[PDB]
Amino acid sequence: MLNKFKLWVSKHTDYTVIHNENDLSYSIIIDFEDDRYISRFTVWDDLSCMSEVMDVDTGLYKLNKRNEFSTFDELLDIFDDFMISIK
Amino acid sequence: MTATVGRWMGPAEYQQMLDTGTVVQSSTGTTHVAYPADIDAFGKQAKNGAMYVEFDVPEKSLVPTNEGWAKIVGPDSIEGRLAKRKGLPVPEMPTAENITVRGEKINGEVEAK
Ligand SMILES: NC(=O)c1ccc[n+]([C@@H]2O[C@H](COP(=O)([O-])OP(=O)(O)OC[C@H]3O[C@@H](n4cnc5c(N)ncnc54)[C@H](O)[C@@H]3O)[C@@H](O)[C@H]2O)c1
Ligand SMILES: [Zn+2]
Repeated sequence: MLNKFKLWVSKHTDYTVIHNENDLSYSIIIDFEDDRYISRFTVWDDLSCMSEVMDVDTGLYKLNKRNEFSTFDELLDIFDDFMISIK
Repeated sequence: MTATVGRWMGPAEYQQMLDTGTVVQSSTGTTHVAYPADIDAFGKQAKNGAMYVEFDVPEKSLVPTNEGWAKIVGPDSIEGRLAKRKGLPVPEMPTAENITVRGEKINGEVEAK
């Protein structure tokens, strides 16, 4: 999943992808931060992902969801929610 | 004010955790753990060679869920990045007491060690 996601993000987006390589796991994280939101999208090679969007003013999460998927289409629809959640 | 958690981790993380007696921060920025500690909760997706380690952390360093897992609040967690921005004390990775290996992932199945 990770490699086609990397390519999708590179093609449709300006967000910077960070790759984490560990002995047992590959993962991708996308950190974004601006005036109103501190946010991160994490996706793992085990077909799961995490969507975090914290509202700076209130200090409460706007989006805080862990998702297990099984399809690249499912991943994109989840990431779409995360994207829409910022701007 | 202590709580028992479980985490499937690789040899390198376990070694670091044991050498420092401190929870290792995931390279994702947030270390996830099972709460309550459960060997089967996240064993299915744990890779071969992983070890299921149970340890005790302070309750104040956990953010639990209704789905059997919890976040450990470290410097690079979302809560940690908020604290930095607001000018509040940035939370460090908590201590890990009573570190015990309770399982291993071998040949695609959850072994109990
Ligand atoms: N690991 C668990 O037992 C656990 C607990 C509850 C939920 N989950 C869920 O499982 C999925 C994957 O989580 P995860 O914990 O496997 O991801 P992770 O990225 O935190 O860890 C993946 C692998 O990388 C290793 N690793 C990560 N950071 C490291 C570092 N700094 N130094 C050394 N080794 C390091 C870990 O030991 C593990 O083998 C997520 O959806 C998560 O919510 C995991
Ligand atoms: Zn397209």
